[PDB]
Amino acid sequence: KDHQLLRYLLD
Amino acid sequence: MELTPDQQTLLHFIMDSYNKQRMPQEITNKILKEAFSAEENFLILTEMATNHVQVLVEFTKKLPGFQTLDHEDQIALLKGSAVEAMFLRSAEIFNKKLPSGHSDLLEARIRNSGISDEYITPMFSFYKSIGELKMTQEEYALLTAIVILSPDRQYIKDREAVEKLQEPLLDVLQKLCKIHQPENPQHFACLLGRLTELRTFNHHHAEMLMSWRVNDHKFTPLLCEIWDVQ
Ligand SMILES: O=C(Nc1ccccc1)[C@H](C1CCCCC1)n1c(-c2ccc(Cl)cc2)nc2cc(F)c(F)cc21
Repeated sequence: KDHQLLRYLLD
Repeated sequence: MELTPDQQTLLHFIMDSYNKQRMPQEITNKILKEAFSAEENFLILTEMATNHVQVLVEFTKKLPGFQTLDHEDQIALLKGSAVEAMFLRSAEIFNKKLPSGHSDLLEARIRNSGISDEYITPMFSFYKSIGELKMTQEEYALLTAIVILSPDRQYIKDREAVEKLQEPLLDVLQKLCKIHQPENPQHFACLLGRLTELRTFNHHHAEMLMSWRVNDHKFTPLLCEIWDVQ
């Protein structure tokens, strides 16, 4: 899925 | 009129999280020390922007109630604010007091960094307008938090949940504007007006970066996620 690094940093 | 004990707690909390950013002195010392090529300045920019997004996610996560938001809305808020937050932090760095002549050289070095001519002028127009407001460190911290918690971002499913988190920050900022500048009752409105000027930078950011006078425009996988690049 798109924004996988952002989602990772957020979680 | 004055801040309540809860508002004082909120302000100090926001300030501590905000202060975990790379020091303005670090950035300006590097630019002022020696002139770099457009190739070297493009790479300095991408490294600065990658570190900034990383610290911004950490600051965002600490904003009261941010963790209670829908995960898709959390991503929408971060992606919608990252560029504006970078320009606001650049405006803060630009307006920090330096020895006589240093800010003139800093401006001249940024004008000749490789950035296209058409993007230079509105950037310094925004930086100098931010400077006239003579904002305190607390005002930049709260305004960054207000920028991140904007309920009017594209793709937000639950705007009211975002509104509820932004409202107490706007209330603290309003009280601070009346305390720091009691002679200027327009100060709070001026700050909010500066946020509308901030939004203009989103529309042309990708073009601004691709117009940089370099042969190849290499970005980090994280910058590709936050910016409309590669
Ligand atoms: O580092 C930077 N910005 C930054 C990023 C993230 C976090 C903090 C700052 C860059 C430099 C510019 C000169 C070449 C190297 C990068 N930068 C900018 C700027 C930001 C975005 C784009 Cl698209 C163009 C310029 N405006 C600045 C004002 C300052 F007082 C200044 F000191 C540095 C500034």
